[PDB]
Amino acid sequence: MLKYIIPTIMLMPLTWLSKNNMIWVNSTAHSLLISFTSLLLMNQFGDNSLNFSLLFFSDSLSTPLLILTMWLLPLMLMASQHHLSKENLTRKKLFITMLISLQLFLIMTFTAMELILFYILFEATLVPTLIIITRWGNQTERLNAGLYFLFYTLAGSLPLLVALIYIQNTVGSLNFLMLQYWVQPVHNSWSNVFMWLACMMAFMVKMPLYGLHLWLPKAHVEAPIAGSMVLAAVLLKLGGYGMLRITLILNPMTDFMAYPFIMLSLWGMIMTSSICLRQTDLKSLIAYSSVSHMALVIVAILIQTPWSYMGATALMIAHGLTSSMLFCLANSNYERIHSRTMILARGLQTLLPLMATWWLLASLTNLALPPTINLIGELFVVMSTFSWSNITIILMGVNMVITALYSLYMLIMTQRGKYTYHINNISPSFTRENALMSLHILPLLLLTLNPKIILGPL
Amino acid sequence: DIRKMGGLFKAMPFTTTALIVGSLALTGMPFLTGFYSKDLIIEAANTSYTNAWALLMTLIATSFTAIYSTRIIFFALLGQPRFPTLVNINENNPLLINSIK
Amino acid sequence: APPLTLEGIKDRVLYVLKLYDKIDPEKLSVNSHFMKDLGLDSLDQVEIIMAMEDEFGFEIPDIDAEKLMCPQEIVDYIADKKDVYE
Amino acid sequence: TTLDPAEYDISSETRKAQAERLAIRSRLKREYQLQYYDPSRRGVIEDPALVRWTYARSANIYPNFRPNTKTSLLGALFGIGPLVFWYYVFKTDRDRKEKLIQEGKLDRTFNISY
Amino acid sequence: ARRYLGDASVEPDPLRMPTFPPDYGFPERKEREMVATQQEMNDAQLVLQQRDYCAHYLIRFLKCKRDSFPNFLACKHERHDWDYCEHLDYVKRMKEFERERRLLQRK
Amino acid sequence: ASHITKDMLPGPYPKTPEERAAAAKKYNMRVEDYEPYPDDGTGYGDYPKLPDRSQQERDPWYDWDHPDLRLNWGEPMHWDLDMYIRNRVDTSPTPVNWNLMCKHLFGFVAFMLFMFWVGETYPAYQPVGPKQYPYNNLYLE
Amino acid sequence: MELPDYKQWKIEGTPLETVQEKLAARGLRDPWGRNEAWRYMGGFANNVSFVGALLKGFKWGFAAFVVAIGAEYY
Amino acid sequence: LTHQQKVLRLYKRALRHLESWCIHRDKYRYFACLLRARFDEHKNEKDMVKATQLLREAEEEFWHGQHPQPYIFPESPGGTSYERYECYKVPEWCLDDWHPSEKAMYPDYFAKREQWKKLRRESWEREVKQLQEETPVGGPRTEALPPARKQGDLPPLWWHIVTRPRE
Amino acid sequence: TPEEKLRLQQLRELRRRWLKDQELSPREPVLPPQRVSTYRHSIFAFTHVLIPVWIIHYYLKYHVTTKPYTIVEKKPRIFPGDTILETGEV
Amino acid sequence: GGGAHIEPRYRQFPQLTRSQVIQAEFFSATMWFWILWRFWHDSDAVLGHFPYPDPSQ
Repeated sequence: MLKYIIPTIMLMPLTWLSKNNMIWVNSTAHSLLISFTSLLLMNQFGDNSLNFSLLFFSDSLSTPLLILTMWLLPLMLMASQHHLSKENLTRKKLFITMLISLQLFLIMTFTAMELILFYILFEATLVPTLIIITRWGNQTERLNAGLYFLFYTLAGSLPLLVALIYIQNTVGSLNFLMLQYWVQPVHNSWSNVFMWLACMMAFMVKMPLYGLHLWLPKAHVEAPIAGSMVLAAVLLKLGGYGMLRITLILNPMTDFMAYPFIMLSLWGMIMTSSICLRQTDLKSLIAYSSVSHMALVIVAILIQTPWSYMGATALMIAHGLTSSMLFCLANSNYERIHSRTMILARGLQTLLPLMATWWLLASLTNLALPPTINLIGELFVVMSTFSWSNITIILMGVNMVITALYSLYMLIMTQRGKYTYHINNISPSFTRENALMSLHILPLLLLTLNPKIILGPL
Repeated sequence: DIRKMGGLFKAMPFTTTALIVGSLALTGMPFLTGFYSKDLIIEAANTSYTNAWALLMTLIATSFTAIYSTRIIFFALLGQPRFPTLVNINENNPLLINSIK
Repeated sequence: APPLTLEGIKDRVLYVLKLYDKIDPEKLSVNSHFMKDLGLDSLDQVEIIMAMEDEFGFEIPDIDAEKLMCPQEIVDYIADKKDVYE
Repeated sequence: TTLDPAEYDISSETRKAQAERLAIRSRLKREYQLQYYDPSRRGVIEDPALVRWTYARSANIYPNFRPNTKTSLLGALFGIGPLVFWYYVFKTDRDRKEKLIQEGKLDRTFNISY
Repeated sequence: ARRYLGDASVEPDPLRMPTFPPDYGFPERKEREMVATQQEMNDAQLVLQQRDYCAHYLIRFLKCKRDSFPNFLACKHERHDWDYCEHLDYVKRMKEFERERRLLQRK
Repeated sequence: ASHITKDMLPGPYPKTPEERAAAAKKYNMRVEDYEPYPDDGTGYGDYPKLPDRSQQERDPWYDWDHPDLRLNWGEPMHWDLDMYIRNRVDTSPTPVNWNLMCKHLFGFVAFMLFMFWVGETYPAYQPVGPKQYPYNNLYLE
Repeated sequence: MELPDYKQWKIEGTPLETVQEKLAARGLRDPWGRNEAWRYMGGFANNVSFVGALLKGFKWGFAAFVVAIGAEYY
Repeated sequence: LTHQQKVLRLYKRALRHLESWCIHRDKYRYFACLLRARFDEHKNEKDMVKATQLLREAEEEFWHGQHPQPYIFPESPGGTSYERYECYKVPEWCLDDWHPSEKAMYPDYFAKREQWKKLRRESWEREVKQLQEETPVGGPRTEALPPARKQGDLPPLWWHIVTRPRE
Repeated sequence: TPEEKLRLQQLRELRRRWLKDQELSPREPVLPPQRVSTYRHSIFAFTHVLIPVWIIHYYLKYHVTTKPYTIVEKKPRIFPGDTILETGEV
Repeated sequence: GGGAHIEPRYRQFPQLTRSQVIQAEFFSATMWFWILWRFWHDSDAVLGHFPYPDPSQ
């Protein structure tokens, strides 16, 4: 509620209004504080969900999901600091403003009270993200990532507004989710498929199916300095949750056609992870993880029958961190050596000993050792999706193999002798290198102690 | 390598007694430790519906249990000493002998 | 940890080379130039490194055969391999 | 099996005119060490074979591509093909399993989960 | 499997024995061979294939076992005679390939 | 910031001697059989002119091989052809193409028939006919 | 420190090194003779063979067998 | 490889795979001259095709009779505990990033290092430019004049000359 | 080959010259620096085991009857030494 | 360095400590004494013998 948007918009002139170089520490100081407010009135119910205003129930829903969104902001200025210190302050004042200008809508969205505040705010980004990709790129291939990032996201999300304005005047008012207490079903026709297909395909083009992901590595391979907005674009994607607000209801009873979204993404899950093994560019190698065990949720959501939402929620915020943090490693190791080519960096682990245990705990949580959230987020997937049909144990059982050769080959490539020609790579990871790389593995594993705070209603 | 080993006694009095005890024990347990382990099997479950192949198959494996042992015994503990000169061997090792015993 | 010096390598190499009855043990040791005791083209150079491997025992690289003219040359670089004298 | 791999072949004396196959490389390791030994460098080396290793691999194909040879229309045997198959496997199940859930009861009554 | 009639209580893992479970039995020798008291058979903790013959006998074996705790031996004659109960039973059950051999031959 | 003509262009025959070696010397003389030829089965955009392919296979072999480095560690200046399967592949074994394993893996398959029988020890085989009688045959008492 | 001195072994012994005679029907003969004969002699001529290797004297067996057998003994 | 020395690479390995086949130390030794007999059977004759059948048929009867799991001389191109110790590897030039109070230790050694650099600080003007005089155009194997004609400093300094030790 | 005369015998006075510089241990070359400052050894085993044994049982004595069904311990396995006659021995 | 406490061998066959082997040999008894009770008292099989069930009557 205004408890949140108002201070975080109050942030906005906490920055430029300041002096010279004090700016970074000025806003990083406050931006942490809001996290007390983040929890503050939140983590109330529980049962019979919280709605505190007419057009906002901040998050009740058991999709808390908002606490993270308020984390990643003052993880950027620790992240983004590296080469952004080399241009002017009135531009550096900008890049902190639009970056907030993103953070303000992700608080608006995830609440939205309804469908039609979601959408205009579901499309309300792409103004702030697109401007961070095109400027402050690195290569010159960036200019095409500008377009491809649109012309999909916007391409098929217009058929929403044709459909959601079609519901508003058909049955009552969509003004509120919390009233669905009248919903008739959707039986069949050659019209209703389209309705269901229009109310869906806009979401898929964000969390990729194995088709129409053609943009995802185009934008991430070449993308701002620190992953500065690349950490944010790994929040944006998973935020396609809203399919959890719809497909639970609002055409419940068409599962009839589900199968082309099952067998299409269920054989890609065994697939695009395997086209990730021979990659020669590291920020590509991680970008294809992000498809894979993200695209497993799309077979979690379509199937009804909780024990999937038990396991589908834990995943949106499962790689929400692990897949975040890897883009933070591959950034750092790139500061020192200016190729992103994976081969070139070898013979590390002697020269940066403390950063050894940083790779490991990262690459260990794609392996998903049993105790952490990762498996307890996957093993509620397999338990329901097994009951669907027994044969799902094979493919998604293969996923649990190729992903293990997948991860290690990234670490074990950095255990070798190489002294080779590098006179660079002196800096022994000054604190920010290891400070911002923490505040992930500390908060991540921690939740396993009381992991009832990440769960759906079911 | 099992090549370049030599014989039983060159300053290895105790350790070579550890081999010929254990490496005897694993051979079918005449009175020794596992006398209740490998010995109480082929004499008990061997009366059953067994596939009439494993009986052929397993008991033959029991044979090689000898040549397992005796091979790495006879190249290391038996033949003439063969290995390059300047061999420093010292077995007086409080932090070792304490362990085997 | 085993102590190593430059004397034994002048001795050991002198030693077995003085053990072979094909060589009289009045002959030069540190420098004979070995071309007087190269006879013939083969069966010397690769012949002499057949035994000397039996004591130290590292690999005796191929392209290091042509360094074996000088009897001080063989002992010369064996110091550089095993990390020998200061 | 994989492979011979031809550790001996014909030779001797033909193609002894072939020399300066090393002059190609010997030039560089002279120049490379002429690069690599300098007091003041502190930085990585160009190493073009790597620049031409990725950039002639990742990009620079759809530019080079042509949709012509029917060995490049091969992929219908690869990309779409098994994706139909997995539909054929499933859609029979989820039905064979469904028919029995109606007439006749396969499960027990201590299954609440699901 | 002597009396094949029904079971008042349905408890399987044959908590419903025919009466007491034999190995096979009788057929004639012994028509009623007689074992031990069932009320005490599962009143103690008694595994299956501990319900065969020589239940009365082996219930005593453990009695003394529990008697001298800091001891490695109780009765090596009883454990020997435990065969003399069991060996005598088993050999008495070696006779079922003797009868069926010559009984199922010509007549 | 390599300026012009970074990588392969539209081959695989654009004056074969113009490429290797203009830059990127795969072949010395423009015929080493390293000429930027190996566009075998084209129309697949894969591997254009490419100061590159079918140069032979099965490994860099990682041994003494010591002009300087020459294989997988130490990075000679520029040979690179294709790679990335080379850290999980080596050369010629002692035998050649003998599948005796499918023989031995089927060696027990002979004893599949040994499965259809039983091993019952007592009594012996004693060739019989109608003597078998696993449980009972004739009357009970 | 001069310990590895020559003029020492120069084979006399070693029925395995008597094949110099066996090859004398062709002849080489020994040279180099004493390298493989370095340690061929000395206390390495014994090298206890079969079961006596795994008996190790059979020391306590038939002496300590009745050590417990027996004092009452009825 | 020059046709003369081509038997060496076989003559090196020939007896090598032998010894891993024999067991007794005399067995290797007893077959020495006996199998040594075959080499000089034709000792002096043509270098070309006439004696190429000493190279030609050497292929078979060797590869045939190969792989009795040879003795590998543990620290070497292959086999166990060869490259084993990398946990040190001596990353020469570890002396850069310190933040002294870590530099209090080995003061005599920090004194010595900066004394080595003066050679490599300026040895170049005649060190590099002589390589512009030394190799006229396409020169094969690239070492300088072995002395460098007065004082090499190192010249190959210091990467090959100061390189990393083994422990 | 002769040609290596003038070369690498400089290395013998160069490599072994660096290695010559290398080995140093006078004056305790770990400064350290600053600063200040078996029978019993009877509380080390006590700080080891006797702290937990207290803590762990304080979590039990106050506990076993708290949980409705806690530790599941099995039956006594009674033998005919209490209320019973044998009666065989048969 | 560390110490000289034992010098190596040129194949002069180094000497033992003389408490090395005796202290071990007392564990050559524990196999040869503990093998005592095998045949005393136990035979190749302690069984009882199946008496050929002749009474098919």
